[PDB]
Amino acid sequence: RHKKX
Amino acid sequence: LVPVYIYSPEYVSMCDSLAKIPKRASMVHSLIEAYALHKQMRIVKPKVASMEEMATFHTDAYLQHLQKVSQEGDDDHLDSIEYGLGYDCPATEGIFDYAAAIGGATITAAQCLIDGMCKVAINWSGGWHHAKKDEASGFCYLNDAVLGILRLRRKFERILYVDLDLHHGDGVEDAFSFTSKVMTVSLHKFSPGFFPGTGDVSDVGLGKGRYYSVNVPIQDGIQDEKYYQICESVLKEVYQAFNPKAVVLQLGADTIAGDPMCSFNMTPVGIGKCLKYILQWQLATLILGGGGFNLANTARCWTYLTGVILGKTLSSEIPDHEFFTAYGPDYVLEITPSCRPDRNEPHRIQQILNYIKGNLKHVV
Ligand SMILES: [K+]
Ligand SMILES: [K+]
Ligand SMILES: [Zn+2]
Repeated sequence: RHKKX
Repeated sequence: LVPVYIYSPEYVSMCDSLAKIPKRASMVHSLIEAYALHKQMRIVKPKVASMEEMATFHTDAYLQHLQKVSQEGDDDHLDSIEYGLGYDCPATEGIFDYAAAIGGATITAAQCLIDGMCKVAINWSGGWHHAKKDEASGFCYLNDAVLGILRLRRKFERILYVDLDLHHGDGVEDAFSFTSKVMTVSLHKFSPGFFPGTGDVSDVGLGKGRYYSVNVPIQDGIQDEKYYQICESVLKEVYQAFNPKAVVLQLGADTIAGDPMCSFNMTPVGIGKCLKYILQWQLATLILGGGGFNLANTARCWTYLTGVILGKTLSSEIPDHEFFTAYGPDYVLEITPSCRPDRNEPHRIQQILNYIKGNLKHVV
């Protein structure tokens, strides 16, 4: 799960 | 033959309330209005999406959770992390009404195209392409793009989705990864650590939908000329192979120079050339917004692109209006590229374009 932000 | 412009004062006020882009919808409409472009379009009041309309893509469990946390603004709910609510997508009060409004606006736009009252329908406040069926993601709570495509599906047998946002439109791609009746094309920044982390050229969809997902991984610093070369090359091959009956185009302005994300180095003129290429197909076209975190530049871009759609040349000087003060330091419509390197190597781009050409040979 990446962060946008 | 007159473009439909999805707008109401109530709708804009709602879109203004998104924490990640406050007042952006107002600034975009205010500039468009200042250029008097709205007088050249058919203004259509958006409907609010019903629970059933939203359930055509999103699961009831997710939708019920959204409605729940929307009542009190329940941040720190035990199940929120599972449904993607967090830093990128906070559980704020009234967020369900926000979701239903934007989802309804894109559906309304799609319905206009179905009814044949227009050939171009515009919803600049839509284009939230990261949301999954059961998960909020990347500032997106509801995937209005998917809902719009599903509506267009009632009339158009093959739909082309083109995603020119800085980020990979993973929500829309995943939604249709198993079908050959919707082809998704995304040009985006691709680099380990960069959101959302997916969308390599090797990602081509699954099952019956294999080779009906096209991904174009691009590096920092790309400018108008090279970007259009890439875009025109892919879209030409896609159009010939897939033969779309309708187009959904996502034009997130976080590619534009001056964006705090500072990745691509584009101007609205470059994006406009891609838009013109799609427009000359004379197909039913749904225009969406998306990213864009320099609010004045995002307004600059989508106002310019609206002029492109209308076939009008706009004055270079920003006219006086409510947000005129935000258009410093030069108060002009045009945007100057930043003086930084283009990290895209021509051989890498060429390899990517060749990989895609090979994949599209299967599309018949
Ligand atoms: K994209
Ligand atoms: K697909
Ligand atoms: Zn984006």
